[PDB]
Amino acid sequence: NLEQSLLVAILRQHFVAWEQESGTGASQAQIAIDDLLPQLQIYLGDPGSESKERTRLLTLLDQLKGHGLVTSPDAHERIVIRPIIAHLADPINLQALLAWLREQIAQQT
DNA sequence: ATATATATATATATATATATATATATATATATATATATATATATATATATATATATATAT
Repeated sequence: NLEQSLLVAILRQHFVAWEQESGTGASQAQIAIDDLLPQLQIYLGDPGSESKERTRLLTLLDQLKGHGLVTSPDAHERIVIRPIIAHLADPINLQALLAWLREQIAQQT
C-alpha cells in the first residue's frame, strides 16, 4: 500500500546514503525513529498526535519485519535496515513514486 | 472435413491490511446487608402514700 511504499523508498535512500558514507556492505545501516517520523508526517500528514504517528510507524515496521526488511526497535529507539533491500525488484519505480510525492506535497498546499 | 489445443477475456476466490465491534477479564466504586453501642420501652419486686371502702361509733 502507499504508506509501505513510502517507507521502503525512504529506507532504500537512507541505506544507499549509508553505503556511500561507509562503503557497500561494510557496516549495518541504522536509523532513529525520531528521524523517520518527521518525514512520514511530511509525506502523509498528521494523524492527530505523536502517539498515533508512532503507532502507525510501529505497525508498518512490523509489516516490513514480516518481509525481512527491518529489525525490531532496540534500546535506542533505533532500527537496522536489512541488506535485502539492495536486491529489491524495481528501485526506479520507488524513485518515481518519491518524485510524485515531493510534487504532491508542494501542489497540495 | 471434425476436433485439438493455446491465448484471451472475465467471473470468482484468496491474500493482506485497516478499522471497528466484540468477548473475556480485571478492578472499581456502589449498595445491601449484618453487627454493634446506645437509648428507650416493658415488665417486675418492694414499698409508700393514697383513694375508696368496710366496718363501725355515734346520733335522732
